[PDB]
Amino acid sequence: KSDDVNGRTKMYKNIVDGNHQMEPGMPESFNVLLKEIRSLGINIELEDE
Amino acid sequence: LKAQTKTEEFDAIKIALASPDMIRSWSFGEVKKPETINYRTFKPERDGLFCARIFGPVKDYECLCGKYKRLKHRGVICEKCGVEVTQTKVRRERMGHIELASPTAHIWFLKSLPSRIGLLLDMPLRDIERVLYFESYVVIEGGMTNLERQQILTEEQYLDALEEFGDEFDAKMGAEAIQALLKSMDLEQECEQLREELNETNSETKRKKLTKRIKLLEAFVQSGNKPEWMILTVLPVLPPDLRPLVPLDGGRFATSDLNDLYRRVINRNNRLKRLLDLAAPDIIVRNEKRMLQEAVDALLDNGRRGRAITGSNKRPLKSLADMIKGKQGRFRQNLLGKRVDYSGRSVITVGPYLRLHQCGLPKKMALELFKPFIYGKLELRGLATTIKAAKKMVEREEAVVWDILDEVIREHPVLLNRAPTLHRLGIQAFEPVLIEGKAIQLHPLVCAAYNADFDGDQMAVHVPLTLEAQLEARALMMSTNNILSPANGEPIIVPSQDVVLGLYYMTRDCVNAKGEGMVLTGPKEAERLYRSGLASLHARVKVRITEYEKDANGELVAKTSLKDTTVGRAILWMIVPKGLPYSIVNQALGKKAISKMLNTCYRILGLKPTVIFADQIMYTGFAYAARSGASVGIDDMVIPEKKHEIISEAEAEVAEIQEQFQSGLVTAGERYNKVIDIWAAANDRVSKAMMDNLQTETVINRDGQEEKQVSFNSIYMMADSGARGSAAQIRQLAGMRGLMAKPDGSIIETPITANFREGLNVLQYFISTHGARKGLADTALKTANSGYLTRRLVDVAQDLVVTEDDCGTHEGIMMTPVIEGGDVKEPLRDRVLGRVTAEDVLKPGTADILVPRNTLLHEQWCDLLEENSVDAVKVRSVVSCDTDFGVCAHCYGRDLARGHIINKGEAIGVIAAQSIGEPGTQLTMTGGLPRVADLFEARRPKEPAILAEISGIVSFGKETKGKRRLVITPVDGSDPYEEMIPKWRQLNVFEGERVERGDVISDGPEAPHDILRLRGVHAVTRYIVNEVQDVYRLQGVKINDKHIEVIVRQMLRKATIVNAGSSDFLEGEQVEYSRVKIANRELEANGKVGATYSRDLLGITKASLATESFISAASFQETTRVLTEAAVAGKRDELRGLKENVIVGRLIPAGTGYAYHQDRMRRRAAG
Amino acid sequence: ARVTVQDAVEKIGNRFDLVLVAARRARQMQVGGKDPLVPEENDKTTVIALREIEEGLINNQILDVRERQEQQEQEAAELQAVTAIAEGR
Amino acid sequence: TTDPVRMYMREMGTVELLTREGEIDIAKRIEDGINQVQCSVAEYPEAITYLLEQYDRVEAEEARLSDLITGFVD
Ligand SMILES: [Mg+2]
Ligand SMILES: [Mg+2]
Ligand SMILES: [Zn+2]
Ligand SMILES: [Zn+2]
Repeated sequence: KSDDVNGRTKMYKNIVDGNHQMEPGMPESFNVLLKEIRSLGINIELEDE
Repeated sequence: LKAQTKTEEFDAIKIALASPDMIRSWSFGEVKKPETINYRTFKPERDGLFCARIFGPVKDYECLCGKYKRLKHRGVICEKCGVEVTQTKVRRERMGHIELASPTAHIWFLKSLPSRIGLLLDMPLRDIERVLYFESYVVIEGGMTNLERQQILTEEQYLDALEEFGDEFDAKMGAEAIQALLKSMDLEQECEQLREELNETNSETKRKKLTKRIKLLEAFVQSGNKPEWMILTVLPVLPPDLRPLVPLDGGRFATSDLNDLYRRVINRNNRLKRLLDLAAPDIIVRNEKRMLQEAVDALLDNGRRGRAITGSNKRPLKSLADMIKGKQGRFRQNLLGKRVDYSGRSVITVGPYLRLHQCGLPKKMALELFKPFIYGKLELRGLATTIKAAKKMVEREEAVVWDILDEVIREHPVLLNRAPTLHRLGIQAFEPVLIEGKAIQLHPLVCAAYNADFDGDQMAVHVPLTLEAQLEARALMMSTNNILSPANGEPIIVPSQDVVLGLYYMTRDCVNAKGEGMVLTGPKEAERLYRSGLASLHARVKVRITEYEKDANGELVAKTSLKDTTVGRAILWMIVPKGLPYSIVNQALGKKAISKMLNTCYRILGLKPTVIFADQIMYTGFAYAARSGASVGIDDMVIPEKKHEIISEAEAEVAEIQEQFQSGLVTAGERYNKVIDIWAAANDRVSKAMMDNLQTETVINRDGQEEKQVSFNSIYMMADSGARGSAAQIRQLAGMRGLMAKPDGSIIETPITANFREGLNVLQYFISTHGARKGLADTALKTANSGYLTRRLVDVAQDLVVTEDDCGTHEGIMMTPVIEGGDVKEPLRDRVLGRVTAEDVLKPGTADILVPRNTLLHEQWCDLLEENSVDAVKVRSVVSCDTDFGVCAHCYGRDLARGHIINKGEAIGVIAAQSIGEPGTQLTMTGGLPRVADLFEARRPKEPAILAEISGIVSFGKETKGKRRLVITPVDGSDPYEEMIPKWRQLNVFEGERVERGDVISDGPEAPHDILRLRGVHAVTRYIVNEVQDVYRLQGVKINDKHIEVIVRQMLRKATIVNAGSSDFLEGEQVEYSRVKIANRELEANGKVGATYSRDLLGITKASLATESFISAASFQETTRVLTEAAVAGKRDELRGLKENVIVGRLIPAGTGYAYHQDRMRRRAAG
Repeated sequence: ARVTVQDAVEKIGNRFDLVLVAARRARQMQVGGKDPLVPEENDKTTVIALREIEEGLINNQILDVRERQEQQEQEAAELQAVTAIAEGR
Repeated sequence: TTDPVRMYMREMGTVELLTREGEIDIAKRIEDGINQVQCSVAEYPEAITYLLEQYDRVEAEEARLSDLITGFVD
């Protein structure tokens, strides 16, 4: 409903298709926080699977 | 099976230092130029902070030079300007770098309060700065000569030292030196060195500081980080679109402050690169290096130096640390908190016609909100060819869409919210009802839970889009599913004011009225009597009634009798379902009884009958209240006839006491208090005169001579019923109002003799002003105090969730009634209700199991205990629950908006914290709200008492040295205790007595640290709950003791080891970890030993400090310090908590998500 | 409409596992895969699934059971097609 | 004391100002220094032959008069 720039459009199409679901993905606010931390000298990774 | 490579759904996160090569991995190019955009054609200059080659196309799927403009071309790098044509989105992603000529220090590892680089090298900070500014030379790897490895020299001294030893000794200065040190440092060799020295020299001064360093170092070793990386070779650059240059209206430009910062670092860096090939003298390249060092620092975190200011604007330019940082922690997650689509708001109104499960929604609001749904339903039935045509239809507002909206609206809850969301009922789900008009209509019964008055308050609406959100709203957040406060089990849907004046005026009786004495077959013909005008609403009448009792085994018995009642109660009986007795409605039905009515209906027949019941009560309440024609006139407020006389007599007393002060019979101070008391006493007299007159003086006649009953006077009915007003507020209307207090707080010895029914003159009003303004100020401030408190509370709890079912511990706390000094300030039945028994309880006699071991005590069980004389009950509590990392459902209790035992996975910490914080508005400014905080902050009082440290005979030793030592001597055990207590504090302790450990050795308050330490866990938790509950209950606030217990459990989460064999002896650590670990030794490895710990008491704000997840800590703590302190250890956040999962935007590992995380958490550590 | 979900919560204790199960079911109907087990009053799939829980014809076991049957019902059709992937050999 | 303005003002404040004659002292040394390398350069045979090979490229239109000499001593 707010921050997922992909998920929002992917959602809207499902609402008209008649499918109530969400393919959420990751919020862009937090996705930016990764770059701001990484823009400093900090290596921040998402591990595993 | 193959692992993976590309994007899977990730779990956990890792953080660490970045190698120069690691930084180069991310970088898609070197920013070599300060240039941004061309200045005419506004295109980005290759290769500068904004670059198509390094970062990305300005516009979607189009080459910069324009050679490849076709959407087909994707992996194509233009031969003219290398730009791979791809969405402009990558200009928000791709990073860059800058290769620094000279190394540069990272201010965060330099300037976070414990300078990391300093204590990593065991080197002072001021010295390192002295080495960085080229203000002295420092040795590295001194060899066998004259000099320490870390020793610092000055210019001349370095020269003097150099003539003697040219080589086999080395010293540098500036950043390269520090980097050489970090590189030369061998942690492994140093670690061993540190291990010996701990054992060799035995001193607390020595080994205290000593041990701190060695664990830290080896943490860094096991981490995988190499010390050199605290010194920057390569500097990453943030993607351009995250610091955009975007144009504005009038053709002006606007840009992020980072550009000005980045540009600077570049210029200086580049200038320095030039100055190397020109072989400039040392004095300049040195100055250039310092300037570059300062510039990088200003970029990363500005303000740890001089605080550079942005160009032409006084205001300092915002750096990267300030982008993350804020108030408080992150802005992202701080309130507020992200804007959200599909929402709205407007002024709210009543709508009593509504059922309790629905709410009035304005026509246009619903249109704009469901816009995507309407499009889809419109094109599902074929009323619109395509979505575009559908858009035009609702934009045309063709009449046909309204029927389609009723379809898409029908089963589709909406979320309603008010401004200060406090407890979870601050948000509730409703079913939409289409309303002409722009106002939100809100079911009256809920106005209490929202604290929503109608004085123009606005509410916000949210649409639950995903199917899971619709079902969450309906089965959890629905209005009808929460009618009972989670704070205390009492219904929060209790009819409010207008309704209870209706029911109070309805079931009430006068002495003589139409229909007096007659008899009727049943309520049906009772209404027939009333509605036709034959019988009065209140007249004494016997009517045949059929009540029901399910007292069989799950089965309804019926009984009919002639009940002596009135017409109104007879009429009202029509609503009461089935198994309730007529006894509940045979009374006068005040606001107090009308809630307990609803409570019993819920606890007997269940939810469904209770909901529809509540509805009916409201409808009939409003209706009959409207019939009643209740009003308020000026003659409705009756002043005592005896008032003026009382004032004069009390006016005579002051003149008695005054004559005594002029003649010196009484002192000045004594005068003030004396006069204040008589005036105060006078107020009570007037209050209790008008109360008597007002209440019963209606004196009326039935057939016989005279008689007198409780007044039907308008204003009284409001206060008696519980509708509005209270004897205190009434006292201000008719009787004199109070004695106000001057700002000083010294209540004035000439009270306010008038009231509101009379006029207040100039002085009285002016004096009244202070009470109002300080009231508003106090409350407006008490508003602020409350919010912060709930904050501290939810921070320390939060992540606490019901996890296991039964921890299976017999342990629990002993529950007795509170008995504060008089009679029963709170019964036993309220204290134990809904909790679970620790062990079976006996009758006063035995061989009788009343309650069998662990059983939920519900209403019948509490009454069966009350039938018997049962005086004391031990109860499982969340403080005693054996489950680690959570609460076992049995140890908590049943409480919810539903009466059933608490479900597995409900997040109780939040509902506990919210429940405690919300009522806090009503507390005072010892006593009051700050007193509560002192309890939760564990704060030691100013002049505490002292408790016997150990049992056994005590004596006094030595003599007044500013402290006179006290020696306790156990019979068998060791004697050695002698504590130095200042003797100028009054003792209590009998000098010659054996003291049980924990007795009162003096007077004054005691630190809760002691009670935990000396008296034990159950003692201190009993202490907190009873003291904090004293504060609330003094205000009339009902908060179940449960919630307070969970906060307590979080205060003592940590413990300090005593014995050894696997852990750190003196380490403070989670008793969760320890307890699971000593179970890992009792039968595992070596017994070893061990280890015994000691539970510790942490204040709420201190205990919330320690949190495993650093992303959570980075939210509410000081962000800079958290990231640094975490980045060095290479700490790996596994999520698992709530705070962090909200941040990353995935399912909360609780509630509906608890099934998910559980299913995923187990997938881990497997294969 | 469904005013109170209480009857379903009795059928499934947790009241959270209720939201999930009814959800899983509502999608079997909303995305057009199946049809209702109980008269639809024009109630949307949200409530239709809930009536199905109250009436005891839908729960986690049946769905896992039901789904597990469909796994083998479709696996029977493709039987010849995927055994034709002998192209591995 | 941080504030690089200060640690600059103080690092340079050590260097003492030149006398009107002292300016020439250093300057004479400069000429001497360069002339040594010039003479040192003049003594290299390949340095001569290369210039020859370079000037034949100038007269062959393989370079320009500006890319080799800025003019001589005369
Ligand atoms: Mg209100
Ligand atoms: Mg208001
Ligand atoms: Zn191009
Ligand atoms: Zn437990």
